Amino acid sequence: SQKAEVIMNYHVGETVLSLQKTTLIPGGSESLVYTTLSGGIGILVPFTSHEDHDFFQHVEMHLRSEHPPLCGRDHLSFRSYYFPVKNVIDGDLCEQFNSMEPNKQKNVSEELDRTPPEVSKKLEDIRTRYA
Amino acid sequence: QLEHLQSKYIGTGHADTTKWEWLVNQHRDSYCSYMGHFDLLNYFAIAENESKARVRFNLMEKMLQPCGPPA
Amino acid sequence: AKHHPDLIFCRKQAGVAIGRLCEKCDGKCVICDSYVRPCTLVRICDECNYGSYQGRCVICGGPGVSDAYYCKECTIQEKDRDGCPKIVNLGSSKTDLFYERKKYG
Amino acid sequence: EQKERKIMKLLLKIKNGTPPMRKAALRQITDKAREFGAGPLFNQILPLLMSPTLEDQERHLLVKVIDRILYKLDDLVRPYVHKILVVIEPLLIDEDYYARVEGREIISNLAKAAGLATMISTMRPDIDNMDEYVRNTTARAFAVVASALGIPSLLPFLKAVCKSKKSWQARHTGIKIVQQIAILMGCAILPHLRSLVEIIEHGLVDEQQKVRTISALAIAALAEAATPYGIESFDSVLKPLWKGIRQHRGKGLAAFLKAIGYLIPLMDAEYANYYTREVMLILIREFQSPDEEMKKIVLKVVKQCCGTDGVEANYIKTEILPPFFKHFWQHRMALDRRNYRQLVDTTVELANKVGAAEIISRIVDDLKDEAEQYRKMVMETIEKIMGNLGAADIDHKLEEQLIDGILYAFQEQTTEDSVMLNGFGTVVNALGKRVKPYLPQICGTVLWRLNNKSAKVRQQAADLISRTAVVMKTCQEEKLMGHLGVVLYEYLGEEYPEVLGSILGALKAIVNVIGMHKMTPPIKDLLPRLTPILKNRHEKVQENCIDLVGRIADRGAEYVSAREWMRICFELLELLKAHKKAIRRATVNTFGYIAKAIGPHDVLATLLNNLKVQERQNRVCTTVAIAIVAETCSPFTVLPALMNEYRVPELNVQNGVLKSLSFLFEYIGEMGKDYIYAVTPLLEDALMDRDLVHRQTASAVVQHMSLGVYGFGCEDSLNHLLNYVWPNVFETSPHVIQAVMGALEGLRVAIGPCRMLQYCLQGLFHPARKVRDVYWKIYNSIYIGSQDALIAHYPRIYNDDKNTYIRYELDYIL
Amino acid sequence: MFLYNLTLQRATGISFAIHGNFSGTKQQEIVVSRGKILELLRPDPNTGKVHTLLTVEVFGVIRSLMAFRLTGGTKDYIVVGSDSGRIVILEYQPSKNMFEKIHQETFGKSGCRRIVPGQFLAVDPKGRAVMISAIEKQKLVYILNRDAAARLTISSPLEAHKANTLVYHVVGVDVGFENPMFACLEMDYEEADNDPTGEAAANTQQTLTFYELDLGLNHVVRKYSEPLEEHGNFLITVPGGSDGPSGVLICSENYITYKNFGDQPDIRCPIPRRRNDLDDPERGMIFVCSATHKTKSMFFFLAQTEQGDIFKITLETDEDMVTEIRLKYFDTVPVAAAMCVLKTGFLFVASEFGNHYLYQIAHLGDDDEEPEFSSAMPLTFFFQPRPLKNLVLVDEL
RNA sequence: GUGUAGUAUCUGUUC
RNA sequence: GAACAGAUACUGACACAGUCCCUUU
Ligand SMILES: [Zn+2]
Ligand SMILES: [Zn+2]
Ligand SMILES: [Zn+2]
Repeated sequence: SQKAEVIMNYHVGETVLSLQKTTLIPGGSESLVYTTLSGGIGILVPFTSHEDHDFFQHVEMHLRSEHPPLCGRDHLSFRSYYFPVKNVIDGDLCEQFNSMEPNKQKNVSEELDRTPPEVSKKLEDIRTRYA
Repeated sequence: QLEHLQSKYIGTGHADTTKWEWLVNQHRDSYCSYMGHFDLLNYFAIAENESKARVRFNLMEKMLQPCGPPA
Repeated sequence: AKHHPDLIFCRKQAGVAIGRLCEKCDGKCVICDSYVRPCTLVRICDECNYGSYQGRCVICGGPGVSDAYYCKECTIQEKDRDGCPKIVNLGSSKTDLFYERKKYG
Repeated sequence: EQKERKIMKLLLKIKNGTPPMRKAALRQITDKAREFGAGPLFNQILPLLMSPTLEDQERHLLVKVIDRILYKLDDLVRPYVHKILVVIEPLLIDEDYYARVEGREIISNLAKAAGLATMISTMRPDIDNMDEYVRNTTARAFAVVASALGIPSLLPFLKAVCKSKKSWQARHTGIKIVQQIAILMGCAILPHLRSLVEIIEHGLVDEQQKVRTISALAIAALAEAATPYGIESFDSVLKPLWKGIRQHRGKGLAAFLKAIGYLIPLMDAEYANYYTREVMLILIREFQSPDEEMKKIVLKVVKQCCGTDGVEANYIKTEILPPFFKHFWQHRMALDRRNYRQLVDTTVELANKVGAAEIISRIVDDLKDEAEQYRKMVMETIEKIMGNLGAADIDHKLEEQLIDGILYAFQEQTTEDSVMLNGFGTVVNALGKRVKPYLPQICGTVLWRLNNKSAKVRQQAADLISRTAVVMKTCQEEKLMGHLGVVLYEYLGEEYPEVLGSILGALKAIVNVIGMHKMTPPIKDLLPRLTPILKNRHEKVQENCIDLVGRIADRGAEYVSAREWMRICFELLELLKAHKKAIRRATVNTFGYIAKAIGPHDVLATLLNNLKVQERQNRVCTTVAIAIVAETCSPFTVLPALMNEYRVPELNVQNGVLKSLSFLFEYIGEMGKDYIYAVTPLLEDALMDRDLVHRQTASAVVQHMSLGVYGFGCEDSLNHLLNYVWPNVFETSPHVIQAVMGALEGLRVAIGPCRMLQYCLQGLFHPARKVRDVYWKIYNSIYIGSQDALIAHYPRIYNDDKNTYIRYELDYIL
Repeated sequence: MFLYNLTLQRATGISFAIHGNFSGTKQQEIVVSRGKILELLRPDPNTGKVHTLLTVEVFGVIRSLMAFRLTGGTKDYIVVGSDSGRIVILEYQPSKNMFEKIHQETFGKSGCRRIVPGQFLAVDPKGRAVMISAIEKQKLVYILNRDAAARLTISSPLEAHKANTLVYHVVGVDVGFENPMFACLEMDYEEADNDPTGEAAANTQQTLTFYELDLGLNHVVRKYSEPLEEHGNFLITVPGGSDGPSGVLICSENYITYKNFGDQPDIRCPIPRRRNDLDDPERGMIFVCSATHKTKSMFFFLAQTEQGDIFKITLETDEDMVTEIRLKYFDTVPVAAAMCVLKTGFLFVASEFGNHYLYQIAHLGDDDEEPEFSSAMPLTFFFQPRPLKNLVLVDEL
């Protein structure tokens, strides 16, 4: 018959029992806020420009192999627990940039041809816009 | 001849594996997965008004002979 | 490794020893025999590293001059989470070659 | 009768004729071993095997076929175990590694097939034999059979035999069996130490000297087997050994010293220090022993005592250095080989322990001896010490003395050994920048030895240059580098192959260290002289020249015209025939660099015209070269030039292009997601049931691409390929089956196990047999890995009235 | 069509809580493990307002968390067993304010698997070895010997794999400087599948076996076998050697049993019940958690039931034998899955759901007016609950 | 140029 | 389609001069 198709897949690791797409702050944009039985609340934000998307993708790809998790868990395999991740970028790994060592921050900034203040401002722009 | 990988594991099937052992192994693995996860157990704890310890005890003494008696 | 169906690995719990590779086995993956992207290190069980077996190649048993690594494909496939890759079989090809050399000199 | 005649014609076919008929006979006997029998077969094999007219090839074939037919007869080789072993034991008793080890697993398999009672009933009568040779080989056989099927089933017998009082022969046999088990198992008998400790304890007080000597050597063997720990079990063995130390004198004294030296490093520091202090007197008294074996034993004991961190460094330095240096520096014992091997090892260990400055100062003074054996021995000791510890404790005077001694030793050299080269290189590398003032002198000596005497040590001089290039670079000099380079330039016309390879390696090291632009001889002039060298037929010169050419192409692709590029390309086209793997890998790499340097049109066409050689060895090399060319160049600029090649009806070209696509996808990695659209029609064509090679290559391509594009959510394109990959599982060829299994395993991580679970669920319970086996194998393969992500994808099966097959816990609603 | 993941709030659910001097000082700190977030927090006696110190995401599922210290050191090392196939040992640096990896050993595949270790973590009280066990057929033992460089090292894992067995709970047993001993609720099921008459679950009890760790020969073998008559759930550690006798407790349905190796017979004690319960009389009663306040003067064991009643178990024992087990009524708290008593009277209760409270012990409850209970009284026990008197609420989360 | 496994394709005789 | 016997091709980045890793009453 007319079978449907899947365009997104993600694994938060916690049971979700509520979904709603509204606007949190006045004068904002339509975001996909969700809550979990554990107690955490998260949102999903769509990208605006392709330059930001590729910059974030490169940052995440570098940080996946440069900043391994504390417990030695494969982050890509953990996110692709049941199904492969499709068109989703994890924001926690990007936000972990601030608490990194200065030497590794300098190295990754030189690799990306950017300055750490610029990277921090770019990361915080999304949070300021969508919160 | 290169089959030693499938001989040193628990729950691996073979040519003459019937339905009962496969289903009981599936049930055991499902119960182990239930025990391992935290929110998947919290869902059960919220669903029925018991505590975590009672659910864990029920799962522990439900792993012995699930899916009924053998045949 | 894969080209010889008569070779069987030790397949035992890994310890703290580090495998070693010789000159002609410098940049070869231990399991899949690749030459791209060495990522992790190879661990061998204790009994495979004792006495005369200290510092020997995992494949051919030669002198140890290089370390043993795993490629990215093996890490993604999670084939490195197994027993030690040491080959306990002596190898029929090597013995036949040695005997042929002995007969013709 | 007919079976005996069949065995005879089979063995004539095996022993005589071409290898193919031998392999055919082996296949026939393996497939038909279920009805040959054992009686007549062994009664015909053993008399010929035991004959003294047996060669290595016939023996190898016989033992190989025996091993192949061991598993074919699980429990039909029991009556003639004695007749088997009486012939097998002489094979292992020979001092050949391969023969002894092969007989070892032969006996292991025979014992595994047999049982404890069978081997007992077989091997009781020969326990109390009188000949020592048969006793030793029988003890070795007992060790192998005890290793087989576990030691605990054999320990009570060893206890019973060693706890007898009939004769000393049985006790010696049992203790020798224990000795062989300890020396062969290694650390695998740690949890069963007492089973031998209580056996061997009683034999240390007997009046006979042989039994107590063998018991002491057994104690040493157990101590070296359980090197890390085992003091608690051995604590009650010290007193008999000490009484023997202060009672015996001779071979038994040597055995007791060996045992105590092996036992010392198994305990704490204070006890080891006290025991070493106690044994100092015996060590001093036996330092002057005449026997060379006693010298080896005492050297081993000294090394073992010094290998423990329980004795103070100052006391050892002030106690052992004078007498050891006075007694253990001679020539009569240096004549025998193993003596000075052990002496060199002991001196190296002592230098590592107490320090390098004092021992080096005491030893370098001996470099003036006329004997060449003494000179090479002392140089080996010095180089080993330098490599082990370093060069952080040498003052000015010792530096000057060492340099003068090294120069004097290098002045006169006759033996053809590279150990001098290794020692000089290691010493100079350890020195670092401290060797600057002596560079002109040593280089002048090197050139003086280089330019005379038939150019025999020119290889040694080239090795010296290659080793010292890095230190000369760190010494900040360029003029002498230029002189060396130009000298190698005019001396490049040597006819000798080994000398040519050595000088080429020296030039390679020079161009590696010195700048290619600042090199005094022009590159534009070196290449015309370098090109004809590639046609030589010696391995060393070919590898050296190819590596140098690759380096100069990677780093010097700016002053070279296209004519000699094409010339070297055409040369490599036929040079790719080289048998060595390293040479072929370097050739593929330099093809990659040259295709990066020049436009990928002429070289790509030249590679594509080399696919008709009807030789399998070089086609894969050309495929790898094409793949690396495409990888180093733009990936989308080679695909149009390769897609159009597939319409050639020849199968070899299609296989080559498929392999090139597979290798290119493997090398590209995560950037291959864009180039999946173009390869879909080729994969669609390939997956059709035309030939097995095409299907295998297509499966490899799919596996490599799926592994590469993993993690990017390209399931839409990969899902279509599974519909055609799946029907390739019903085949009897191991290669295609392995390829399909690998493709499925690679696709599992990239598409998710749900699709394969759905595919396997239909045929899992088919009424037939082979389909059930293959489906169960696939299910096991997918079940072993990523087993956690399967509970959600499991289907729901309705239950009967008796059993329950419904998981109601997942039906909870909130 | 590409989205971005963001977080606004952090998970507050508490699953594990371990107390110790993680900073090396004399101020106790609490390590709390969320579902996938590791958090460190400490209290303040002067104010009582608990402030978070460290919070790092582990990007994984944590199944166990224990702490230990070396024999001579003053720093507590955190050992975390997650869903991965590796064991990681953590350390805390106050200056860097970040967890530093120390050792890492792999022993199997990743994820929550039946035979993959990572569920139960057993640590010797003195801190000489660590044991990690799986649900089925797999057990591992590690020896954490220290080197001369004032650091710690890990050796190769040992083999203790029993064929076709189930494990309920594993806890260490104090021995007092000899070979360490481990106790677990061993259970067999081979005969269960071999009986087609439907008589497998019945008359099939569990056992309790002790595993020895010989440092000399370096192997682990089964030593004891003590079948029980009830079905226990988890064990309680008891200090041994100098302070008190070494032993374990057997929490069960309406019963608690003290067990020891040697000449110590089994002793049972009924569980006290509230006056006129509003529940089904046939319903059983079990324990959820406990505590150990190992004061240098004396040690007492806390407990909690399904209804949320805190008891106080005091071990009245002789030098070598034990006379009777004395129980007491302490207070009533909301149901919790993990609690830990702290020094200076601080008590932390991590409720299963809702808010978490931090009580302060004002009254020690030394021989309260309400009568106590003991195993020396023949034949059920009743007690009347009272409002909170021994504990006063000072801060809530 | 040689050897080490596997597979496929064409033939003498016989069901 | 079961066999006793022959010939021709294809596949596995398969291998090719190792001198020694040696060992008691
Ligand atoms: Zn091994
Ligand atoms: Zn090698
Ligand atoms: Zn690999």
